[PDB]
Amino acid sequence: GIFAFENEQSSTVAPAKLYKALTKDSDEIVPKVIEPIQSVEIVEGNGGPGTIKKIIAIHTSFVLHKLDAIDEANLTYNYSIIGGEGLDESLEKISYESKILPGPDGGSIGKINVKFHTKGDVLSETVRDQFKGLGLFKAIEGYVLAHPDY
Repeated sequence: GIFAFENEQSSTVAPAKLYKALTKDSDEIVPKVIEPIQSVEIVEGNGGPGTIKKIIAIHTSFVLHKLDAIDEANLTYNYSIIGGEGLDESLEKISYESKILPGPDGGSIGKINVKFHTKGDVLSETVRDQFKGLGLFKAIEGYVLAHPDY
């Protein structure tokens, strides 16, 4: 099954600035804002679509991310959680399709479409009770909010 949800968050951060933090600068920001994460390592690829990242955290553990698509001109980026810690056993992957829109007063709107790829025909209550859709956006956006000059 594929169960899709739409999440939205307004931000005061300028669109291109927010998008940069979420894409080009994510690997640097993530280990700061989520303390147990030590590093984000590119294990396959050149940073564009198709690129695989290993997120290493400390017990040492890892999570795998795949960059599925990116379109800087349209402030869109798509990535998936494809293995490792924090991926429910009922799930093949979690995919995120995000777009940063202009908002009023030079702000932004984050449009986040989260897709749960389930092994079965049901999205469990445990998964539904998830912040899986907005968590990482929220942590990065809050970092740039507080630290525009990072």
